[PDB]
Amino acid sequence: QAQATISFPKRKLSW
DNA sequence: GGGTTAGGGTTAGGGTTTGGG
Repeated sequence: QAQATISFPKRKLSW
């Protein structure tokens, strides 16, 4: 639950 | 525009992972 984010790989994220 | 992932797009919710705000 505390790790639901993650921030999927190169996908719009942190250009 | 901008923020975890962070930009765009219009739209306020959506959308690669995604909800607002």
